[PDB]
Amino acid sequence: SDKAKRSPGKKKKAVRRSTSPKKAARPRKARSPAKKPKATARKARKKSRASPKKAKKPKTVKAKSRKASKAKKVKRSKPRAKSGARKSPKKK
DNA sequence: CCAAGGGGATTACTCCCTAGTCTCCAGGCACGTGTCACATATATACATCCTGTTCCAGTGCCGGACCCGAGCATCCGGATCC
Repeated sequence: SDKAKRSPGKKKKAVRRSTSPKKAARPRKARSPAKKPKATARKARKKSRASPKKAKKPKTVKAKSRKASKAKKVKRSKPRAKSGARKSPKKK
């Protein structure tokens, strides 16, 4: 009895906690794209058509533009997910 | 080969008798050094005084060992691109 949920279960394809990606897919459904079960960052709502080597530098620019308080909140928040990632698998 | 006694001899202290020479034998002199004298100088037993360093405390500091945590890198977990 370390964790009774184990809903992903891995096998080569899963979703991280199935909730934060769901929390990101909710704006997908609410806004114009209304995508099938795929979930990503915010900038895709502005431009659904994106590509790697190009859809990441604006995130770094935004991080530079924002403040140290926001950066610290970012470092602090998801450590909850760091703690929770060991519950269901129970190990590595 | 020496100790005792055989006779025979010049010396050297000893008598005789005089006399002139260092030495006892005492009333007086003004000296010589062994003792005396007040303190010296000499060697010794106490009380532990007071100083300034030089004999030491408290903590008037915080030196090493072991487990964590900051941000930029690469693996991996995830968007979705032909």
